[PDB]
Amino acid sequence: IGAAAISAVGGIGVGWTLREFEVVGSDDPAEGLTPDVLRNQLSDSVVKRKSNNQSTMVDNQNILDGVEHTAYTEAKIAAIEELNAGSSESAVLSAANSAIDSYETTVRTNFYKSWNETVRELEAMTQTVIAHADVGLSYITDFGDPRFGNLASGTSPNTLKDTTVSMPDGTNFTLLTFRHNTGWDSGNAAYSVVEYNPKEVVTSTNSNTYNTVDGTQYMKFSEWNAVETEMDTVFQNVRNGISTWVTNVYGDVQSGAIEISDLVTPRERATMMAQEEGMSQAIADLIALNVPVDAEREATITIQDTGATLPGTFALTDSSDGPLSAGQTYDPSTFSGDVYFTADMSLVEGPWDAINSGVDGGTITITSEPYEGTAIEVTTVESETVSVPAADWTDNGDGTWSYDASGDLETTITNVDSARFVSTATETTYDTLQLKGAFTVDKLVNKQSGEEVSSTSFTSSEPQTDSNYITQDEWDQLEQQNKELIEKYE
Repeated sequence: IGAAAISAVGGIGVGWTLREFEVVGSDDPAEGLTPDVLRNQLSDSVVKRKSNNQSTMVDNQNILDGVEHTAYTEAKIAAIEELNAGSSESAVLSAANSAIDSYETTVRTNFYKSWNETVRELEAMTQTVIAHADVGLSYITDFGDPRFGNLASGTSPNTLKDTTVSMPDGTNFTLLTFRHNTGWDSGNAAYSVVEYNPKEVVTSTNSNTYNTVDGTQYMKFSEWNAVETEMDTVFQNVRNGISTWVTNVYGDVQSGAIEISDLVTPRERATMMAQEEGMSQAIADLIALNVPVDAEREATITIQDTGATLPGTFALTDSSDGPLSAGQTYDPSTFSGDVYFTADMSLVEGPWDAINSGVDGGTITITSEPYEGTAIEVTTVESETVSVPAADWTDNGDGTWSYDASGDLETTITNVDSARFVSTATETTYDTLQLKGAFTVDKLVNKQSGEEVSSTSFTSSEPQTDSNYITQDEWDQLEQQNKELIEKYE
């Protein structure tokens, strides 16, 4: 339940399941700061971190079956090479599991790296509050009972404990276990201590396994552990599945029957699209994870509550979420899987009806919060227009925002005729959103004929199982179906 400010979770965020992913760093506030400003900057950092974690690790749960697909592709190729060489069953499984080892290490390391950064940032934010001393710890570290009365001066209530994780490739990774203690002795009614990480909750006494900063709940164990337990399931299924696969394939599949030595895997295809521009990375990644996508059509969508309209291509994690027909309204909260929408964000536009009629001494007033990355284009009754980007709207704290257009308008005492919001993007900027709120499909444009079609048709390659990809045709179709999907977005 994110914002763009379209009901959807924006800036996805899925390459961490296919490549080494670099974490987003912390923002350090200035020494000479006001408590009101420090509190706003800390709240903004928490919102940004939560939004980043949602769009990457936390909210892409239904694409983890694609990780299983990627892991099967990679392990089976490694096994086929060994089978063709007339190797022992142990050597065949060794090559397949070494492929899973390296793939799991990358996915797990990326996931734990982003937790470590979240948890390191909180400690950096805590240290700032301790140093500024005009802001209380209860503002930045609230885990249920934020009473820091018995905590020593210059001491953090947090402890980042080093926890060794045994990576499948034989290496060790340092996962940071977050411990928080308000400072009271065991025996006091106020005693509050929490200790957890994405893997487990060590202790929770008069505590929440999530932090609350300016009404925002983040570092949720339930959210982080959900991805952790799903990751465990996926790599257990691949290893058990590849064992069953090799046991049933060893000896009967002739050495030389399948030749995949020069195969370009959907994973390899998407990683080459990262170093060479040509399409947005997330839809290339969603294709590599074998998520059903609609490449042939172009949907003009309109968000019910917002009023924003957008042209773009769909993606469903579950194709059984039925066809998305034009003229119909859909609520993604009812759906079995997730809806992804890839659109050119420079084309975001909609009507802004939450505006006061009067333009008094050049001042324009709006009755709703302006959306980030958009400008409200206000047209007066004298047929003059002023473009006001969200950052220029001054908050009155009355539930109203105002802007002084005395320097922009010729007639400063007038009335608003109409107002609309449009994107502030200078160029075509592609983005992949996970639609969370109700949307209506206005029209479906079939490329490159421009025809108006009634419904959508999603496509994906054959899902990998513990018994398939035995024939060369299954493998030939995998490379062919994938390379023509990438071509359709180029």
